[PDB]
Amino acid sequence: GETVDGLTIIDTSIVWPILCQCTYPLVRQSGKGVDAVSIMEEIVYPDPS
Amino acid sequence: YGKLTLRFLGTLTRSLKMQNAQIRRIRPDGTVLRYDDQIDIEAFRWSR
Amino acid sequence: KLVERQQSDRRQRAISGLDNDRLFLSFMPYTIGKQIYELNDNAAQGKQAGNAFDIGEMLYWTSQRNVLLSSIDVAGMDASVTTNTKDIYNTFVLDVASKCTVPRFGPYYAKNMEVFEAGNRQSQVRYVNAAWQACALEAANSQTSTSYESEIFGQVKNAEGTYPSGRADTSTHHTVLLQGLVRGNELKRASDGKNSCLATIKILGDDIMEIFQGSESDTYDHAVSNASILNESGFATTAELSQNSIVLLQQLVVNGTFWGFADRISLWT
Amino acid sequence: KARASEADISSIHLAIAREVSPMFNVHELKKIAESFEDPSSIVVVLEF
Amino acid sequence: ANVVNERAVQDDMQKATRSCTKQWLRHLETQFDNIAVAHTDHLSVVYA
Amino acid sequence: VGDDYLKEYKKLLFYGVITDAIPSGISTRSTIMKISPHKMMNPSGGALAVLSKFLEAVVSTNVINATLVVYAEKGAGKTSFLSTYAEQLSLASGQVVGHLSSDAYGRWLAKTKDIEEPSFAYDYVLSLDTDDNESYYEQKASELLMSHGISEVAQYELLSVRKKIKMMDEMNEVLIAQLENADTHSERNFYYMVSTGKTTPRILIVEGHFNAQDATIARTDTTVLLRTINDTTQAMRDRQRGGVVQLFLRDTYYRLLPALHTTVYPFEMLESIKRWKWV
Amino acid sequence: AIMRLFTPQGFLRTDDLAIAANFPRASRNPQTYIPYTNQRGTVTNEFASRFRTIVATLANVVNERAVQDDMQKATRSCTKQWLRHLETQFDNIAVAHT
Amino acid sequence: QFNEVIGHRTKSTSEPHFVSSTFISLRAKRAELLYPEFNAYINRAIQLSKTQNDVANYYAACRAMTNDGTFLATLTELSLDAAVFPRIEQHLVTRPAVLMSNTRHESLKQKYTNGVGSIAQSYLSSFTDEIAKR
Amino acid sequence: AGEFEFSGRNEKWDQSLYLSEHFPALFSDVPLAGANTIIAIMRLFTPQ
Amino acid sequence: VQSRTDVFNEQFANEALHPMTKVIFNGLDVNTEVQPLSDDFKQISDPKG
Amino acid sequence: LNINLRALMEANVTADDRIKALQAHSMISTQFHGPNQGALRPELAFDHDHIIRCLMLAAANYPRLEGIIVQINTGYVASANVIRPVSEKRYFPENLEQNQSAARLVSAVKARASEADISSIHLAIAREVSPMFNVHELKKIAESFED
RNA sequence: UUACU
Ligand SMILES: O=c1ccn([C@@H]2O[C@H](COP(=O)(O)OP(=O)(O)OP(=O)(O)O)[C@@H](O)[C@H]2O)c(=O)[nH]1
Ligand SMILES: [Mg+2]
Ligand SMILES: [Mg+2]
Repeated sequence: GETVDGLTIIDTSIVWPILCQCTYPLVRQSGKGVDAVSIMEEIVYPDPS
Repeated sequence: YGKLTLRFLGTLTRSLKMQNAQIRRIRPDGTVLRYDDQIDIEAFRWSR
Repeated sequence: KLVERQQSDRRQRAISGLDNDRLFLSFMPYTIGKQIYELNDNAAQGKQAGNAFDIGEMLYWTSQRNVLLSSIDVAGMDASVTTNTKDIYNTFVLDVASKCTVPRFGPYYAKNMEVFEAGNRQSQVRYVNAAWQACALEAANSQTSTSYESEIFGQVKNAEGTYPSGRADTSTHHTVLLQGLVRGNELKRASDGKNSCLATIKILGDDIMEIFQGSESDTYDHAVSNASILNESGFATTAELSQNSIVLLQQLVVNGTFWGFADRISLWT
Repeated sequence: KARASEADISSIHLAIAREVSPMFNVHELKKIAESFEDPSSIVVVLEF
Repeated sequence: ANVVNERAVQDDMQKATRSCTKQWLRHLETQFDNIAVAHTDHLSVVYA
Repeated sequence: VGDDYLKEYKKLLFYGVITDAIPSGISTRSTIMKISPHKMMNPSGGALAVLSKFLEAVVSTNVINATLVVYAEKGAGKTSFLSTYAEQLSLASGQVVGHLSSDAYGRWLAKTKDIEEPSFAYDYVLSLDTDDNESYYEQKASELLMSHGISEVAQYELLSVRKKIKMMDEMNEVLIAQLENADTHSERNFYYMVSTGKTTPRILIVEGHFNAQDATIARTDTTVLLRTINDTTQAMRDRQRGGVVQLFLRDTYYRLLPALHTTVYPFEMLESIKRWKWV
Repeated sequence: AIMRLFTPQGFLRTDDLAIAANFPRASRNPQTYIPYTNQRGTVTNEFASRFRTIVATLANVVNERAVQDDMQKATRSCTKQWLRHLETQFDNIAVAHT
Repeated sequence: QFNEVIGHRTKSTSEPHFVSSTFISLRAKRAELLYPEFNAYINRAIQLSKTQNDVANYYAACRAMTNDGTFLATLTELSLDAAVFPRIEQHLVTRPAVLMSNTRHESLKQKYTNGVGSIAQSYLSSFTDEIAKR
Repeated sequence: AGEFEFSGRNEKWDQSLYLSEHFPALFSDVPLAGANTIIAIMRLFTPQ
Repeated sequence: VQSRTDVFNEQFANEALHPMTKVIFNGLDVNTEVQPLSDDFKQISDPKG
Repeated sequence: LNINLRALMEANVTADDRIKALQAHSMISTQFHGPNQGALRPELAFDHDHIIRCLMLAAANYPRLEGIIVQINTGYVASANVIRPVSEKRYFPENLEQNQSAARLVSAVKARASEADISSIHLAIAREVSPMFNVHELKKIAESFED
């Protein structure tokens, strides 16, 4: 029960913001989003360092 | 209307090589068919 | 001619009362920049609610975790818009009007103009519609100065290059612009390997108000670039941000509570 | 009401004239983003 | 009308939503009869 | 037929339109191919009336110190042009006009960078420029071209756009240091006190190179944009002590001067004097 | 049959770039679990079509339940309008997940 | 999401490390630009405040000390310099590559090249294909 | 020889394929044994 | 000899279209650096017994 | 001083095998090039038997180590620009919240929907590949299954 | 004596 400030408590809500109120990079085309048409994303590849 | 027409098109011509330019049908694959006597018009046989 | 109107706490401010024909050239940039409002939420709220729905956005994100909130006024946003900064709205109003087909609009008609095509020598006649013609003329022609007849002096005239804020598009030209600069930042930051980490942003020009999320270091790396690109756009953003503090349309929201600003309603002036 | 659009005089005259015009640039469709989710989505099929 | 009939009754929607759909499908019937007299007499001589 | 471009150059500048997309590319070594009589072209009802505001504010005794602001490129050849348009307006108005000759900030600030109280008088400004005093920006530009080491015009062609454009961005930051505040050596103080102080003429004509000098020139409702019969970058390889310093700054100023004002076409200002009804 | 709907749609991916990097792993074969497959070059989405056949079961469980409590056609059809509204919002975002 | 109150939590307002550096610069300007009794009323509200409700008590009350609601009216020749004079804060904004121009050399179609505007048209130019149907 | 060679793949159409040897397969007007509903809807797109 | 792209009025319009990024670099384009995986050994010069 | 040298030279791995530690901590099918320093720049191999043996003492004596590992994994997700929140709600289709007969439904969607925190969505994604040192447990969903 | 959203 040693919680790590909200780590072990799993909230299975958290599929409703994933399903609705989030914009994704590969959803912002077509889209389908708050783009509101088609615009761009230029996918970010994060650095290893 | 001529110069206006002439202007409209209106500046690029020097891309196509015009060495022995003929008018031939192609296959939808992309090979140039020969002159077929019974499909093409008479004026496409020898582009004079 | 310079109309003057004053507010509760701002200094004595002037705005330009345009006649019907100078109002006419600004109208097609007003109608083009109007339809971005229905398209993008974040081109945002008009104040029809009166009650809690004008703040029901700001009451929610302040109630959340790991958020820093910035609320930006640029300082003076009539001045700053030089003619060159004004041009960023002019491309958007042009580039809509070419793909469109508007016949006649007013005292125009879709006709056959001589158009120079850069990297062509020689004029080649495109077909332009009336929206195109009108917008080009208005964009070209723009006189900005306000001229006030004085009882002291003869006729004092403002040195132009401001934004003559009465034209038609005085609410869209500062909305469509700042929407392009802050949202366009998270394309440019995504273009070179940095994340975006910005949630919903509400722009009623000039009042910018964006909402960030992540660690306390990630959001700040974005919060500087939203300042620094507005700093390099020729704008004096004043400076405001905080964790749990947010303002928009002179209505403070904090901690999930609503603070009033009671003194702005002067009962007796 | 989402599909139907105001009857601009300029493009009804264009769609008639495109029918017997020669096609040189290959035409392409406006990107219709519909779902075909509800049984009210037959309006797109009646459009076609 | 029979295609939208099967899709409405497979997914058990209202009696009124199926009726107000089919009342719309025959409002396009009335409007098509009123203008086909003008298409097939005056548009068709222009395409000729 | 087939005389050069410098023979009767003065009449062609006063009355010509080079109907070609800029860069047209005519030069002082260019000759004539053919001549045919053509219709007298008609001036610009949208650009006649903007210039007609200044030709009303010069007339009325109401408006104190009207001002005409003329933007062009660095090689449009307007200091040789609007020196005689002062001579066409003052003889028609019966007043005294004087053009500030467009570089008189740059010639003057090089002379007194150092001086705590400078002389803002009108007679001191005009007895200073054209040409022997170097401009201040041509000192700054001159130092800058060196740092990305370059001294030849043909070497400037070898440089290309984004590697060039970063040099232009570096060139700007010495611009804004004279535009931002109203210090005692800034641009805003110079075009104010020259325009106010009683020794000056009633209706000066300033000329600006780059746009967003509009917050500095003062004060007017009439800013025009001059497009002469001159491929201006050809005239900067002409200039005949041009070098790269003249040609870098035309390029820098074209990056700061778009056509967001009324193009004015130098025969139309000579046309509007004539139309106006005088006393 | 309802507990068959909880099965994952993924694959057991081996850690090839961890062993060659000689990184520490607390098992013999390091086999982490990816939740869903990559979906290039396809018209339909094989992960978003799994959710089509789950709601095709769940809109029949809620339909067999609501007719047993003989409730309204209006209160039941508006539920089934929402169950296929999850279909439209799943087909949009499963392109970015997979 | 749908603005009803669902919970209460205790969330600790300590503004982060980089705005604590803006406190040192601002409190020096608080000391000299203000009347010292108005300043001493403020410095008690920093120190005495114990709840989030308590800062709200002082803030609306310190706000009405800086305003009288009087609309600030003079003759507008005095405020022409202050209000609508154009300022250039620091940078110049550069111009577009003009692609098309009509018979007079003026902007007809134009595109941005690596500026501040090119950041803006990276977002905005996507809408020109849809708004042209609205 | 005049046969129809169906591809057997599930591809999104593009107008690049309009100049090639591929056709849209909804408009084959060939009755598939087991798909007599989709083909019957495609008999409504015939011209008149 | 220039026609006509060396003039900046036509060069600036042909760089908004297809903006050039890549330059000729006949070496190896270093963009990242790597730290050692374990600072394990000290590197003294004259050892003491 | 000879044991420390006979491990640094006979391990036969170089500084060029630091690249294999970069192909793991970056995206799949990335490509690295150069510099090919060769055997003039040697290095120990990454000690496999020791680190996995001391992560099992660190997991036993320090059960907060899951907070270290997840914070690294959360920091990769938020730096990847992979899922970002937004203000627009589309939980319901066009005119269903306004519909009267579905008021029993929308009072359970909003009621569920309202709590889960954002950006615990950013956190969770880091739970689908972290180690487990504390046993996770469910946030109490007290329901009745009546309607 | 007086602007637009
Ligand atoms: O009557 C009004 C009032 C306000 N506005 C609005 O004013 C905006 C420009 O005004 P600013 O909002 O930029 O003024 P400022 O904040 O920089 O001034 P300070 O607070 O710093 O003192 C414009 O973008 C516009 O939309 C009007 O157009 N008309
Ligand atoms: Mg403001
Ligand atoms: Mg404001």
